[PDB]
Amino acid sequence: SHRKFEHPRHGSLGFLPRKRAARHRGKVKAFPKDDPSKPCKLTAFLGYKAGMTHIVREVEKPGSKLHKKETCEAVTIVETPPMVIVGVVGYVKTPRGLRCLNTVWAQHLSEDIKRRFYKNWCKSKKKAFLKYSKKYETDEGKKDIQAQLEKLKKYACVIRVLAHTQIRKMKGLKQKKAHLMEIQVNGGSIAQKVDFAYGFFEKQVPVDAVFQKDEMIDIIGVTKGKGYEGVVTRWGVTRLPRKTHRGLRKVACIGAWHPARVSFTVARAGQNGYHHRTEMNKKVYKLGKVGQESHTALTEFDRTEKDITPIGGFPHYGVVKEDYLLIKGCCVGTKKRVVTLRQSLLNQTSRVALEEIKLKFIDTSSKFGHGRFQTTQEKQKFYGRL
Amino acid sequence: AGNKFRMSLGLPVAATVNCADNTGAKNLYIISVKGIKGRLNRLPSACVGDMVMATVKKGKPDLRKKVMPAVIVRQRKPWRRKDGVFMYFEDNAGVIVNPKGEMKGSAITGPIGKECADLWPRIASAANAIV
Amino acid sequence: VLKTELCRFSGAKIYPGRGIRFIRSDSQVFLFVNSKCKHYFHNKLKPSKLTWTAMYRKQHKK
RNA sequence: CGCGACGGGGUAUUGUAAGUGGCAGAGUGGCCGCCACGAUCCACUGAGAUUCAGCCCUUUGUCGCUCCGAUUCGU
RNA sequence: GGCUUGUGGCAGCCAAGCGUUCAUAGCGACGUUGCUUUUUGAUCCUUCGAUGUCGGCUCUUCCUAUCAUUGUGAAGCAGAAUUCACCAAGUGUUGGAUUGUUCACCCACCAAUAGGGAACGUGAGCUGGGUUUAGACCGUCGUGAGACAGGUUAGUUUUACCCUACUGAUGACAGUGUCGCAAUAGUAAUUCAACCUAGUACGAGAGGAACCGUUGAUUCACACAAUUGGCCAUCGCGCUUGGUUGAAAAGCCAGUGGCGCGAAGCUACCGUGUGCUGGAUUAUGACUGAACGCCUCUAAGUCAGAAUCCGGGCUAGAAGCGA
RNA sequence: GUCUCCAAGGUGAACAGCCUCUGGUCGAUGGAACAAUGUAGGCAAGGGAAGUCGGCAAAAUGGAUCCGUAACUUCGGGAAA
Ligand SMILES: [K+]
Ligand SMILES: [K+]
Ligand SMILES: [K+]
Ligand SMILES: [K+]
Ligand SMILES: [K+]
Ligand SMILES: [K+]
Ligand SMILES: [K+]
Ligand SMILES: [K+]
Ligand SMILES: [K+]
Ligand SMILES: [K+]
Ligand SMILES: [K+]
Ligand SMILES: [K+]
Ligand SMILES: [K+]
Ligand SMILES: [K+]
Ligand SMILES: [K+]
Ligand SMILES: [Mg+2]
Ligand SMILES: [Mg+2]
Ligand SMILES: [Mg+2]
Ligand SMILES: [Mg+2]
Ligand SMILES: [Mg+2]
Ligand SMILES: [Mg+2]
Ligand SMILES: [Mg+2]
Ligand SMILES: [Mg+2]
Ligand SMILES: [Mg+2]
Ligand SMILES: [Mg+2]
Ligand SMILES: [Mg+2]
Ligand SMILES: [Mg+2]
Ligand SMILES: [Mg+2]
Ligand SMILES: [Mg+2]
Ligand SMILES: [Mg+2]
Ligand SMILES: [Mg+2]
Ligand SMILES: [Mg+2]
Ligand SMILES: [Mg+2]
Ligand SMILES: [Mg+2]
Ligand SMILES: [Mg+2]
Ligand SMILES: [Mg+2]
Ligand SMILES: [Mg+2]
Ligand SMILES: [Mg+2]
Ligand SMILES: [Mg+2]
Ligand SMILES: [Mg+2]
Ligand SMILES: [Mg+2]
Ligand SMILES: [Mg+2]
Ligand SMILES: [Mg+2]
Ligand SMILES: [Mg+2]
Ligand SMILES: [Mg+2]
Ligand SMILES: [Mg+2]
Ligand SMILES: [Mg+2]
Ligand SMILES: [Mg+2]
Ligand SMILES: [Mg+2]
Ligand SMILES: [Mg+2]
Ligand SMILES: [Mg+2]
Ligand SMILES: [Mg+2]
Ligand SMILES: [Mg+2]
Ligand SMILES: [Mg+2]
Ligand SMILES: [Mg+2]
Ligand SMILES: [Mg+2]
Ligand SMILES: [Mg+2]
Ligand SMILES: [Mg+2]
Ligand SMILES: [Mg+2]
Repeated sequence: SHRKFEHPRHGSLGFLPRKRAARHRGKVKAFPKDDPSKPCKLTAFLGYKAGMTHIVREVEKPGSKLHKKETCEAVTIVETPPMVIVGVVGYVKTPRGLRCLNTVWAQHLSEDIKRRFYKNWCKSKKKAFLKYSKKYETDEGKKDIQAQLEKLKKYACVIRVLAHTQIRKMKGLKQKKAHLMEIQVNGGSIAQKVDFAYGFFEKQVPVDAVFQKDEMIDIIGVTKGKGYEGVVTRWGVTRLPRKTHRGLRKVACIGAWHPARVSFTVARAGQNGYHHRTEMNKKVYKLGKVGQESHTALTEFDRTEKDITPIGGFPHYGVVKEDYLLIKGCCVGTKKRVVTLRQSLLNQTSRVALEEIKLKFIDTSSKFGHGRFQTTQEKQKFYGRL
Repeated sequence: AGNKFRMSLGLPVAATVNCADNTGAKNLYIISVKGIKGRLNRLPSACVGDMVMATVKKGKPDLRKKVMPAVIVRQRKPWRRKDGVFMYFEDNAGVIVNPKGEMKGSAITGPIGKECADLWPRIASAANAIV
Repeated sequence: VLKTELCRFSGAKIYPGRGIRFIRSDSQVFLFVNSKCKHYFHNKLKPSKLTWTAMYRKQHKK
């Protein structure tokens, strides 16, 4: 018989299976559509989640209750030191999808990236790319390298650069093995893309070259892990009455008599968290460039001299010293987790997307408690230098 | 202009709040909340500025055993202002109105939330302090 | 210059984006810097009696 | 070659440690102001204690370890 | 459960008449043709070396005979509201009083509070109020023992570790590692309100809209913890009862002695952020245009076109594959 | 499940509970982790029975001293109202 009363089902069937992701680094499932008329430009960037804080800004939203008023909104700090281009890869459009044609690497590869090719770097002989690097040392070898590049210019339809992070510059991560990914190049002709990619071999690409302030971006990563979990927490099914024999944190009926099988739409206990997710429309409130006033937490209204890092350091992360992005809202994953930043696939035309951000105050009090001092000097002056 | 942002709901059905006007009622018993579409098993709940249907459980006999609309003016459940500050009153209070939001009484005792004042100009007119 | 409030109980400076505001039945407004001050206030503890509060230090000429 | 064990600093929680002194202290008992008892109070003292165990920085400083091995894998 | 469909429910044909006029906007008397198995009967084919027998709760999926939402045709459609019909099951369909109820009835909210299936879905999922053992009371019946599709009150709800299904977890997938492609499967967003349009169109008046646009909200989904809130055996600090170590100091015991605060971690519409775009089409309205010298959206050939469909995006990634 | 004798100190009304002395004893197979579900014990913002057949369960009350104590009543009670 029909169910007595109607309510929507618990959970989404579009995020199945709820298994552990087969990767730790966020994978870009789709890159922005390529517009040849635009200059060559990267479409993605890697970063590390440092922590969260809140900011205050004066809203400019005509017709809104908040117009010319102040609002406090949470932000996430993503430390984004420049990436290093170490190779280029070209794909050919075939009836069976894109097929990788060839991969060309730079002559010199850092130790941090070479660690990515080993399970035990210290115990190994460190032979990776040693023979490959030698053909850059001979005229005949150089001709072969150039020939491979010309082959990409002739047949490749999609060009992606091999870029890795400088993870050594963030000592808080306690990791020396850098993260490598393919970043697609959009704009210009195929020849320009290859020339654009080859020109950056062994060079650094700052985050500012990919993203900017006030634009919407997509954040990709793996959510926080939580292990084996029951249906109530995993799927959000309501608890059973107090007097239920054999427990109340369950789904009462997991299926009708027919079909004589448990369906895949029924909530079941299992892995919760550590799932791959792609979240859209995260606005960039601030881009901090090292060596510039933008790197500090100063604002046109608050002239207190202070850094982005709260006193005592970002919990479980450390001190942010490299380029960083201030992103509205929350970011997937734990502290220190590598996150993938991607340009929006949609055309940003809403007023929120085009809104010009103007921060008034950035909170730098300690996040390891009920912090009430924005700077260490303020705290010391409070206690008579303590 | 703009519409009011969402607030924490602290007054579900069966909640009994003080009557903040001088109509003779001493408390208001909430039986439903206007604008609620609802969910299975979810009790309708109201916040400051919401219009609710209530009955007077204690007051003048003329106001008892009857269903009348009312507006919540104070609540004890903290709610977040856009400026990041959480506010709450010392008690829960409301005022009896008509379906058009006009006060049945003529005076209000104690302060009222700013959210309710913006939505109901008639209530704000009779208010003493708007916080 | 930023506009900062003061905690009514402890006297601590409250920076924008946080704080707890309590409206007493007599329309008095009380700003608390954290739940510690809120709980002590609602427990009827006098700031003058708590050593760490600014009211105590001012009265004791600390 | 950094790591690890101490320690220091940063950060945070509690709310002012123990000891010493007091012409603070409701009073009371002896002696010829002195002595004794006294919860509590004041000064040293936003003091002391705790703070990664899944917090941050780190030799000013101290100390240790840097690899005995084992199991497999071939176009 | 099966056959049957009298009965129950739903639908069509004829046109006497109703509808101020006017058979057919909307209705359909007298007759007559069907569908349905969400009613109840009829039967006794399966089960009596047992298929756990009411309802509710919980949870998923399915149907359309569509209550609301999207696009349209019709009207005795001025507007507003309402009614009839078409494509349509994508999304939603609630909080309560009384009753064991199914059913019903009322209060209230809402865009709407449509109807059903899945062994009258669902008891090794619960619950046990009812029914349906043994105790007991009443009424009626019986000489009596006792009887009552009459009322009443108390009355043990057992087992999974097997196979499969389902959920996740390793492994296998021909050296090892890195970066990738990708068949295929899953899939998600949703509805409302305010302001403006506008007291405008329309109308004698009363009354009284809509698209665009702007700002919010509901249901849902996926994350997240700067802030607020919650949780303490940080047994972190303080306070404190009884006992105890000759006192002080400092501790311990009372399975967490108790109390206040309590960072961290975890966590809540009790907190915060985010939630998407092309193509082909349905109904329907049209273009050109014959058959049929005219006419005709149709026959050949075309256009617009939706909460539709497919793709894209999002989740997974094959004894699939590349560099 | 099975009759009975002896019975310390403190707190307190008390062979109540809690702690201790004499005497007895650490006998219950151990180790490492800290998932779901469970059993036992807790706590919780705002609301306060809306849950459910039904306030089931839990919470709240609780000792002593002083004041004060209604209807009704068989005059005794009710009453620790
Ligand atoms: K059912
Ligand atoms: K959640
Ligand atoms: K529940
Ligand atoms: K409703
Ligand atoms: K001391
Ligand atoms: K002190
Ligand atoms: K029939
Ligand atoms: K049988
Ligand atoms: K079962
Ligand atoms: K009994
Ligand atoms: K290989
Ligand atoms: K798809
Ligand atoms: K917390
Ligand atoms: K457990
Ligand atoms: K109840
Ligand atoms: Mg349904
Ligand atoms: Mg894809
Ligand atoms: Mg974990
Ligand atoms: Mg039971
Ligand atoms: Mg914190
Ligand atoms: Mg319910
Ligand atoms: Mg230290
Ligand atoms: Mg560590
Ligand atoms: Mg019939
Ligand atoms: Mg007929
Ligand atoms: Mg049998
Ligand atoms: Mg059986
Ligand atoms: Mg069975
Ligand atoms: Mg149909
Ligand atoms: Mg008309
Ligand atoms: Mg449907
Ligand atoms: Mg049937
Ligand atoms: Mg059944
Ligand atoms: Mg069963
Ligand atoms: Mg059973
Ligand atoms: Mg049953
Ligand atoms: Mg029973
Ligand atoms: Mg019986
Ligand atoms: Mg007889
Ligand atoms: Mg009974
Ligand atoms: Mg598909
Ligand atoms: Mg006119
Ligand atoms: Mg002592
Ligand atoms: Mg002992
Ligand atoms: Mg106890
Ligand atoms: Mg939320
Ligand atoms: Mg024509
Ligand atoms: Mg057509
Ligand atoms: Mg077309
Ligand atoms: Mg005694
Ligand atoms: Mg005793
Ligand atoms: Mg509570
Ligand atoms: Mg409370
Ligand atoms: Mg109450
Ligand atoms: Mg009830
Ligand atoms: Mg109910
Ligand atoms: Mg009932
Ligand atoms: Mg009970
Ligand atoms: Mg009585």
